[PDB]
Amino acid sequence: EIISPHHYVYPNTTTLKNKYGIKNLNAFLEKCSHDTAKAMINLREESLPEYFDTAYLCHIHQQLFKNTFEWAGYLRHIPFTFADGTTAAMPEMKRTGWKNAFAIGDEIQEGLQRLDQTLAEKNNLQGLTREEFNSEAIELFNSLNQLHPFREGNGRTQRLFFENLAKAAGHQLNFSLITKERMMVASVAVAENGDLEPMQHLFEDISNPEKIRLLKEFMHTMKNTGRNVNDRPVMVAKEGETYTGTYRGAGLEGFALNVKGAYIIGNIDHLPPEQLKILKPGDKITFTAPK
Ligand SMILES: [Cl-]
Ligand code: NI
Ligand code: NI
Repeated sequence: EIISPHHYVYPNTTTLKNKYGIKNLNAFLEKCSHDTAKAMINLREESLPEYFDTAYLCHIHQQLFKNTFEWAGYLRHIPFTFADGTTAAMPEMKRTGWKNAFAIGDEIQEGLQRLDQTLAEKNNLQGLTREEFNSEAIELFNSLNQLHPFREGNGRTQRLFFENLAKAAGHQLNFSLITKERMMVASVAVAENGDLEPMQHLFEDISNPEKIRLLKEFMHTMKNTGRNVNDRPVMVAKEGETYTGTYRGAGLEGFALNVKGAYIIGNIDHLPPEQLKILKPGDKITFTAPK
């Protein structure tokens, strides 16, 4: 048809039409990644907006991808005509039938106008406790996660939207301290089970100052190591729960385990003083976080 999802990509490829003219997928992805890293640096320095609505969501997307996509500010249900003449739109997404689905067509607008509406009626979640803010914020995050408003680049723009929302609301949400892996698990959990717990967990680690400092310290130890932890899920141990794995060492404020490819961080004071002594890197340890 005249308006098609296939018009987003270069013919006989899967690599999105972009301002660099790069048809090769890996060449494009590197350039997109390099340029959008630069845009983040500047977006973080701009003043927080007076209103948190979809217009602001779009501004973040527009500013991140202004040098990459001609449709930088654009929601995916709106027909977009490129400089090349072809018109693109993707109201479907399409998963396999057995997977959970994203929004289709007019639902995008409905769902986005709904977010706009609740952030207006609740004054950007502004006069709230952490518990209240988080509880309301998770609902909106998940709602926006299933709307999948842009053809691409949802993750970054969504994380910045919510980090800035938190800050304006008198609270914190350091998504910087969350790997691409953890987000995915937490997202998939909501989409399939309706299980909020991994996201509740995620938001808690990222907002509770006592858990921020623990993660901050651990993420520092990854700097200049030559590694990438972004494939690996990192967490602070849930209260009450019991983890068992191999000891990756201690710091001033906290320590780290390895549990089936995942890094669980704990407060150093929650260790029995006497274990802390004779614990060399590699030791198998079981650890139950306290109340
Ligand atoms: Cl993204
Ligand atoms: Ni066509
Ligand atoms: Ni450059």
